[PDB]
Amino acid sequence: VETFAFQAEIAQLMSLIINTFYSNKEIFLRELISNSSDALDKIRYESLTDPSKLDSGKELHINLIPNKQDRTLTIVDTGIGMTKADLINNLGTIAKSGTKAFMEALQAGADISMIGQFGVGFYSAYLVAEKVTVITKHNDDEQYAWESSAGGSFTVRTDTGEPMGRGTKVILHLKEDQTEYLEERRIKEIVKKHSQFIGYPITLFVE
Ligand SMILES: Cc1nc(N)nc2c1C(=O)C[C@@H](c1ccccc1)C2
Repeated sequence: VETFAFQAEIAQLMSLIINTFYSNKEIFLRELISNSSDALDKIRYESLTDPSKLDSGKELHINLIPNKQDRTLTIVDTGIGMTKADLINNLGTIAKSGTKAFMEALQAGADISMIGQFGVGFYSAYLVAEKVTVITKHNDDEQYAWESSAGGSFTVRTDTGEPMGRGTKVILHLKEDQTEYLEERRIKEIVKKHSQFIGYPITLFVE
């Protein structure tokens, strides 16, 4: 298991998300679903010129999986996935995100719901999650598990468990007071409100 420090600005961003008083937390789901949709777009595009890239799975969709026993909400896609390098770069650094613009915008009257405009929607997971675990598989690499409870660090390890073919699974270990997002009616409401036009099937698992 390898432990890494977030780039300073990413740590600052996560701290702002965790510590700012902001009640409209439901937008995290929209942001993760949009990330999944973008990843599905990418594998769809790549497979046009190389259909063998779908050998790891033809189906392009998004699964939402609540588990009240474990207090987790899991968002799974069969999108492009991330290599180890992709994981560390995209989740651990500013990379090509608008991290800087976002934090300046918040100081200038923007609100946290606008996080998606700045390519850092992933971090909105920390509105509702005390820990986030990300399992991912890209065609060009092995399966990896990334994990962080914030506090300035994250871990990465090779994941030799059940192979997932291709895609990304985001596991939200919910804060104690955020269990509403495990409720079928609440999830349906949020999907209908914010993600009704997503171009891929979104299946809400039942328990
Ligand atoms: C391939 C993929 N699939 C999913 N489901 N989600 C993501 C990705 C990425 O590649 C980027 C990653 C990210 C995280 C943090 C900041 C910016 C981008 C989010």
